[PDB]
Amino acid sequence: DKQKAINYLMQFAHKVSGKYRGVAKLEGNTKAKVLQVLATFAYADYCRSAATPGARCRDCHGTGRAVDIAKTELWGRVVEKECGRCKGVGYSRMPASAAYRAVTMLIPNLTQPTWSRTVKPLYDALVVQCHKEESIADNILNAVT
Ligand SMILES: [Br-]
Ligand SMILES: [Cl-]
Ligand SMILES: [Zn+2]
Repeated sequence: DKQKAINYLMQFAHKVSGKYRGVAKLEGNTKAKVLQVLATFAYADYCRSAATPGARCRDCHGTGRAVDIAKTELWGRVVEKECGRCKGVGYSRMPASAAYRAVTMLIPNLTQPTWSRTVKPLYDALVVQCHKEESIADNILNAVT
């Protein structure tokens, strides 16, 4: 069930919600609903971009990152750098306005520039979180062992 995936993304949203002031201070019920909406639109945004030619950078597949070979070897652990191809952008940011409208149903006083600064970053963190997940699983499935 994809609800399981959206809910898992929602659990993550709740964990990092403290970093975003637009959500960190909401009443419990409202916060839960807002995170549910962000998780639901972010996931749909991820899915669409992955199945749509050109919607994701073809080098990083949405993460906007690449492995720094030298540093990974130096530090004995995976060290990442920006993906040059998309300059770290990874996916289109246009789908976010639909999510903004949905969130305004819950926080009616929220303006777009305020959402942009205090809530949207959480939305984007959830979208890239999905790309990163896919990438890690990819690395795992195709590891020359
Ligand atoms: Br998920
Ligand atoms: Cl937006
Ligand atoms: Zn890229």
